[PDB]
Amino acid sequence: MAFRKSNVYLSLVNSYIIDSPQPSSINYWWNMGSLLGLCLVIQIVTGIFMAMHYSSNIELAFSSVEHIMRDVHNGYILRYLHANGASFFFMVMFMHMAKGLYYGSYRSPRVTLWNVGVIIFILTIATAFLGYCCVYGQMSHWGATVITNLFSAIPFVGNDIVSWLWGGFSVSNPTIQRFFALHYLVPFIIAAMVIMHLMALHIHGSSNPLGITGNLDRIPMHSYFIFKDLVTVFLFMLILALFVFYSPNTLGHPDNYIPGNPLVTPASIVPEWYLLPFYAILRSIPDKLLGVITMFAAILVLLVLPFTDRSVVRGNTFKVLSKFFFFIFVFNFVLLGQIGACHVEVPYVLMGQIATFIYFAYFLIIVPVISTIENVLFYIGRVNK
Amino acid sequence: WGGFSVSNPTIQRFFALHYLVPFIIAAMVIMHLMALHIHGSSNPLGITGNLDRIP
Amino acid sequence: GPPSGKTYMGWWGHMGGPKQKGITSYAVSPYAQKPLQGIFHNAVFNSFRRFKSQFLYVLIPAGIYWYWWKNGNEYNEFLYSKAGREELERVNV
Amino acid sequence: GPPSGKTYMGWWGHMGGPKQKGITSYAVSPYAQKPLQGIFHNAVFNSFRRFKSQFLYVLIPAGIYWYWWKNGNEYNEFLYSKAGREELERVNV
Amino acid sequence: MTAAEHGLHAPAYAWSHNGPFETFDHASIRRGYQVYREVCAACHSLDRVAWRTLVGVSHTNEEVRNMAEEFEYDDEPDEQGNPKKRPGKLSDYIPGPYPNEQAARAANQGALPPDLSLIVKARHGGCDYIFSLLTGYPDEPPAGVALPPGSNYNPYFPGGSIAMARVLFDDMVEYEDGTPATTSQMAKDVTTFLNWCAEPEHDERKRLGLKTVIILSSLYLLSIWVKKFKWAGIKTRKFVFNPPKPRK
Amino acid sequence: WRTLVGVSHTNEEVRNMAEEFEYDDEPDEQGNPKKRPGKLSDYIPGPYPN
Amino acid sequence: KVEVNLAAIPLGKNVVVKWQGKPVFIRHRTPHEIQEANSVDMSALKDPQTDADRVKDPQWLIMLGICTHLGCVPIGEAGDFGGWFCPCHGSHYDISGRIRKGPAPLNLEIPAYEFDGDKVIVG
Amino acid sequence: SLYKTFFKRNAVFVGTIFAGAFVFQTVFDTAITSWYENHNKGKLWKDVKARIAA
Amino acid sequence: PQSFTSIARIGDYILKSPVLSKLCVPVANQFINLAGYKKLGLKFDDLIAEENPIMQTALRRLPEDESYARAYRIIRAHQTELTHHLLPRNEWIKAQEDVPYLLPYILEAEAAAKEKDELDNIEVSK
Ligand SMILES: CCCCCCCCCCC(=O)OC[C@H](COP(=O)(O)OC[C@H](O)COP(=O)(O)OC[C@@H](COC(=O)CC)OC(=O)CCC)OC(=O)CCCCCCCC
Ligand SMILES: CCCCCCCCCCCCCCCCCC(=O)OC[C@H](COP(=O)(O)OCCN)OC(=O)CCCCCCCCCCCCC
Ligand code: HEM
Ligand code: HEM
Ligand code: HEM
Ligand code: HEM
Ligand SMILES: COc1c(O)c(C)c(C/C=C(\C)CC/C=C(\C)CC/C=C(\C)CC/C=C(\C)CC/C=C(\C)CCC=C(C)C)c(O)c1OC
Ligand SMILES: CCCCCCCCCCCCCCC(=O)OCCCOP(=O)(O)OC[C@@H](O)COP(=O)(O)OCCCOC(C)=O
Ligand SMILES: CCCCCCCCCCCCCCCCCC(=O)O[C@H](COC(=O)CCCCCC)COP(=O)(O)OCCN
Ligand SMILES: CO/C=C(/C(=O)OC)c1ccccc1Oc1cc(Oc2ccccc2C#N)ncn1
Repeated sequence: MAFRKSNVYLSLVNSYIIDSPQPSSINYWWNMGSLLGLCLVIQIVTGIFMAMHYSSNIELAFSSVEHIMRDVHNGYILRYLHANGASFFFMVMFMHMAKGLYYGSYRSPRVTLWNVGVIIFILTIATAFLGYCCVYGQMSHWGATVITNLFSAIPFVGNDIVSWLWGGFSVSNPTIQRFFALHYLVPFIIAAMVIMHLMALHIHGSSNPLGITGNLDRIPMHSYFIFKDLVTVFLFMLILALFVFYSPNTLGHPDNYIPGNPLVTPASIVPEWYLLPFYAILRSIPDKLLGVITMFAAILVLLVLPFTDRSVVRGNTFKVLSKFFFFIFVFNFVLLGQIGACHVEVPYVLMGQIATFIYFAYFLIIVPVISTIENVLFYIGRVNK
Repeated sequence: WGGFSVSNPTIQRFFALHYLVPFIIAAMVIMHLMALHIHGSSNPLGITGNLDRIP
Repeated sequence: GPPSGKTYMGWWGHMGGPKQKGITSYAVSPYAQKPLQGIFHNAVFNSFRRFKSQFLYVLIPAGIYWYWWKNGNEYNEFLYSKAGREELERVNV
Repeated sequence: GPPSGKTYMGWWGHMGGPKQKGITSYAVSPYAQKPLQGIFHNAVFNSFRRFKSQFLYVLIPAGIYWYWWKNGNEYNEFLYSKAGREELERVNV
Repeated sequence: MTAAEHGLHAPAYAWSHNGPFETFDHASIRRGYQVYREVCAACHSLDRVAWRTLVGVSHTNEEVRNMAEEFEYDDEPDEQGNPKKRPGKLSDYIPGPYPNEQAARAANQGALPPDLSLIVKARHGGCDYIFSLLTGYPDEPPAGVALPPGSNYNPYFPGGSIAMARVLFDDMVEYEDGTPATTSQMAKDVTTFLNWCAEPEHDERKRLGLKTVIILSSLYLLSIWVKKFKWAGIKTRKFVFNPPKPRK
Repeated sequence: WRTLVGVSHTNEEVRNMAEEFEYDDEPDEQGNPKKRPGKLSDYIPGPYPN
Repeated sequence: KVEVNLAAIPLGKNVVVKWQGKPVFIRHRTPHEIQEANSVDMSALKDPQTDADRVKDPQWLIMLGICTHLGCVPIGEAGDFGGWFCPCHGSHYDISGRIRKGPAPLNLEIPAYEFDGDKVIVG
Repeated sequence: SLYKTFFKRNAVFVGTIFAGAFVFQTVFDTAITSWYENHNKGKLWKDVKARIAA
Repeated sequence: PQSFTSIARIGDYILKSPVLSKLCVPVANQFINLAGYKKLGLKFDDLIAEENPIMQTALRRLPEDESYARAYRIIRAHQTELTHHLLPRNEWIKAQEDVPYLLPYILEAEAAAKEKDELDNIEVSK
């Protein structure tokens, strides 16, 4: 045989990106997974080169980042590609998960592939939280104060988890030094989960936008989907370059250019845009212990979808009622992000409580009821009785 | 050096490289165990082991 | 190594679908075809029906949520002005 | 997946050796044996011949290198004393 | 919140560095430094700017050497161990008017004037907010507003009560190139100088971005042609079904 | 100073030893520097300034 | 822990410390304002609190000051009747901090301050 | 024929895309810098120093 | 997930009711025409997900002349989808051709698996 199939290390390359059989009818939504692999390489490589110039002491952390912007050769390119690249990583990941909801990719036999992806999403959220602390701006200090104080409401162990997380009595110098060391490590755990994610995908292959079997017409990966992947790689890099060079502070907050002061509270404490819907869910529960449980339940409720979908058809292509309620769920997610950036005022308090209910009722009430009705309408529209 | 001698930019870049290379070592160990799974281990007599194996 | 478990996809030659009989296919080399014959007859009629047979599943949920956000933003603006001062003490109870 | 290349080891049932015929083996359960008949008849005679049929391949190279290091250490000690001062200018030329 | 607690919105002015192909106006940067030395520097520090960064941007090399030699800095102690002083050089940073924070609050009735090295990027509004604050002091507050003693009214400040007074008046600075020094001219020049202090890479970043966008646009348009060429055999494929004969 | 307690001296013996040296303090409301006697958090001082 | 002895504290000026990262707005009280806190009864506020549960000892007034929500700091001696005011929220503080002169009904905290004989230990 | 003199011999089809890219860097950087400075004439420091000579 | 025995039990109850078959049956005809699978040349039983043991049993027992015709309809629908077109209107599936050809094989395999499960977890009494 050829050397790409007989060698021990090249046969893994050949069976994944060269000779792997793809369904002939997948569209451009199936290109988001390879863009996420490019984003992870960009975040790791710009991370190492900035870490050669960074100091994690609380007296030196803010001035180290200003030293990178002013004194390091091409240092402003390294930071702006890193900060804007984190926002592009979350946008591609949101579209990748929404493709899986629409086409039914979570269903059997791909449940293990969907469960490993939910773990990856949790680790990415924790990574971006720890890197934002390392700036030690004014939004960095008070955002870490709000989130770490949530864990003291846990019964019997709460007041000792928080001081074990602080290394002291508040957010201080041991907190920033341990948060930078954890920030180095978790992207390497993410890279190992991506390898386990690709092993489960190799077993069954990909789905297709019609929802039915792809075993009857396959084309190989090399020179068809390699060149289709190049179209979205160059479009991604062009839009990212327009943000890095021409508008580099649009997706950030101007309060993060003030150094962290534990005696002055800002007028508004706002997270980054990709964490705003989970911030509005937390502020809609008045009790403090039930608010942090509901905040973590908003991620873990993705695991109930293989059991609450009752349809005998995979995907949303031929279902008009499931199409309508999918886009109700999408614009509800955008509204929750907008409520999370407002003040706690009338009428945004009641609007956030209704939108929180609609988020959880989609997974647990709407999907099993609508998919049961669509099973029966397909039957009685054909059977003569 | 990042400069004219061993100085402050040298120590800061040496600690960042020191964090990284043990993770490259861990990936080479996985490639080391894949090549071992193909042929198995040798034995102290130097001859074939295919006639008597234990799990 | 040991043999694996039972899956629903194979490889080239044993892919795992039903048996095929009676289907013929034809194709022409790309080197013998006309270069780039799409922007027209695809932006004429094809790239309008592909979304405007689908536009009503997107814009009815978009119009519901845009009407709800715009109505709540004008009510918050009224409550913190001079004319909406008396209603503001009533609804913060 | 694709089939692999040709190796020199298989798995249980198809390990890849020659065909066996005519060999019988016997074994007894460990629960029915004496506990720890080990330290005597093995420290008596067995753990002396296992290295003293091998000791001469180790101790002849060890005696060569220990004689060489000890001889050079005494010559360096002589050169930096009072009595070896005159030889020291001669050999540092 | 009310409109007074948020602050009045700052309008958009036609700054000559707005746009993807524009650089700073370097004559406006040079006049802006003169407004800093004669007005602002009595109470504000500029701690993140070194003297060497002004060479080739607003001043010549021997002009900056004479400017830094009018301040004295700490030196290494002598052979007995007593401290010394020395005049400044190009490696030094521009010094501030106060030794510590407690002396700064004691000279300004308890208020602390912030460092201005990053003030354009640290406020919502940017150059438009800094310009509207300086030229936006009314002669008296609106009817009903009672300011505490020691504060002043400015509608662009959130809350309306600011601890700094109006500092710019007509013809308080004599310019070198002969520009008339009105209130609107001096506020425009010092805002341009403060934007360079926050973004010194600005002229280089826009030149490097033009090369990157042109190269990445060409690679995007070429990949569409190459993908459509290599897919044309699959896209025009045709199928025909003839039902097989039974009994097999 | 705190490391000597329970090893070689009692707690009030070390408090009297550290109170015979003066350390730098935070400046006053005008910004002028001050001094203060030592405590158990301080380190043992040396005989030379540099 | 913080140990400051009794005679050094002034009455009209503030000895606010950032002890353990808490701003602690405290005072030497003297007697002239131990009856400036019973005049508003509990008929306006939700907590069963009175001055006997506020302070141990009417000579020395000490209470801790972050913010029932986030933590901003007030301006000194500019209040409605003998108190403080952060412009955070309308956060109007009286003597020893009883809000419900704005939105927040809960009052914050008393630090663990202890006498072992003319020696107060905040902690 | 101009396929076989430019893109057949793939000892230099890897080569010419590796050598045409070397001279491409200096011509491209000279053309953009000249356009960028002419669009912003009268605002650079070299246009300022030419009449702050006094 | 929902079995076809449960779908047929609900659906046959509606079709026998003279008042429920006047309300739901006009709504079901508009639902199928808006789905659009017939414009790609498919019947509904081509759309059923097959990666489960009940559906693999029913596909083995299908007669071979119907198995050849099912394979051609699936292949033709994949080629039409990648060109972003529809079939010509004279090649659409008509309503009198959209019959449940696979449904009796599915219901027979479901009843045999239910009887086996009841005999494997069973009680006795003297
Ligand atoms: C954020 C930074 C990441 C940047 C890269 C991410 C790209 C995300 C875009 C979303 C996506 O991936 O799905 C795209 C989908 C179209 O999928 P399709 O296969 O059915 O269309 C094949 C086409 O007919 C032939 O496309 P063809 O291959 O013939 O030509 C390529 C085309 C550009 O293609 C692309 O760039 C794909 C993104 O070139 C031209 O337009 C020629 C004129 C210059 O579009 C749709 O289904 C609906 C359209 C609107 C979607 C926007 C929603 C965004 C939230
Ligand atoms: C806990 C995490 C929760 C994650 C939730 C994620 C929410 C983030 C929002 C992501 C938006 C992604 C929506 C689209 C998802 C892709 C899947 C999809 O909807 O299919 C494409 C759809 C189908 O089109 P066809 O009918 O032609 O194809 C059928 C197959 N033969 O064709 C279409 O209709 C495409 C139309 C897309 C319009 C969507 C507008 C979204 C606006 C969001 C703006 C957000 C920033 C403000
Ligand atoms: C999945 C990978 C990563 C993500 C999502 C991520 C995210 C972030 C974010 C959001 C910030 C704050 C940026 C800002 O607003 O200024 C940040 C800062 C930082 N990160 Fe990362 N990061 C990743 C990987 C890494 C790695 C692997 C390293 C080091 C080896 C690293 C080093 C740094 C440093 C030094 C900073 C501070 C400098 C700065 O503010 O840009 N990052 N990171
Ligand atoms: C760093 C993060 C990730 C990487 C690198 C990655 C990579 C990939 C790739 C390359 C594919 C195959 C091509 C494709 O369908 O796009 C894929 C498929 C898939 N991924 Fe991810 N992924 C990531 C995160 C996630 C997340 C967060 C989820 C869900 C919560 C997820 C769920 C899935 C599913 C269900 C599929 C199968 C889609 C199908 O077959 O139709 N992945 N992934
Ligand atoms: C972190 C470093 C390493 C790890 C974890 C590792 C691990 C292992 C393990 C578990 C085995 C099988 C069991 C055994 O024979 O002991 C093995 C075999 C082997 N290793 Fe390593 N090894 C490492 C470094 C090295 C190095 C530095 C060399 C040589 C330069 C090497 C060469 C070999 C060879 C030749 C074998 C086969 C031995 C035989 O089959 O008789 N390894 N290794
Ligand atoms: C042209 C001269 C000056 C400029 C451009 C300038 C600029 C600024 C800016 C941008 C702020 C921040 C406003 C904000 O927080 O939004 C500020 C605050 C302040 N400045 Fe000025 N400054 C100048 C001169 C002065 C002078 C001469 C004094 C004192 C005699 C002064 C005292 C203060 C004080 C006390 C504050 C803090 C006010 C507060 O926080 O309420 N400044 N200045
Ligand atoms: C269904 O068919 C498919 C399919 O559709 C796709 C898209 C893929 C696509 C595959 C991918 C997208 C790969 C996934 C991406 C990763 C696993 C990236 C992992 C990240 C890393 C390995 C990061 C490592 C980075 C470094 C080591 C850089 C370190 C920096 C250094 C050394 C600085 C240099 C130091 C000095 C001193 C100069 C398939 O494999 C596949 O088959 C299953
Ligand atoms: C033509 C290309 C041009 C451009 C396009 C692409 C360019 C970029 C190249 C992409 C990089 C290569 C492709 C990705 C790849 O190979 O990784 C995914 C495959 C890894 O998964 P795996 O092979 O299943 O794991 C590996 C497994 O299959 C085998 O098991 P094993 O790992 O041996 O377990 C040993 C661990 C022991 O564990 C213990 C000891 O407990
Ligand atoms: C931790 C995740 C691990 C993921 C593993 C993914 C695989 C990554 C490999 C990427 C491609 C590497 C190309 C290898 C080149 C061909 C291998 C080879 O030359 O093997 C040998 C020569 O041996 C070597 O020198 C190994 C080189 C070390 C490579 C370390 C990077 C080729 O000779 P051989 O005939 O034995 O090949 C058949 C093997 N079955
Ligand atoms: C250090 O501050 C980090 C912030 C940030 O945005 O990081 C990227 C942040 C800033 C201000 C306010 C809050 C901030 O952090 C966060 C953190 C956060 O975390 C979760 C997200 C989803 C589910 C659970 C949690 C938690 N905890 N959800 C929302 N905001």
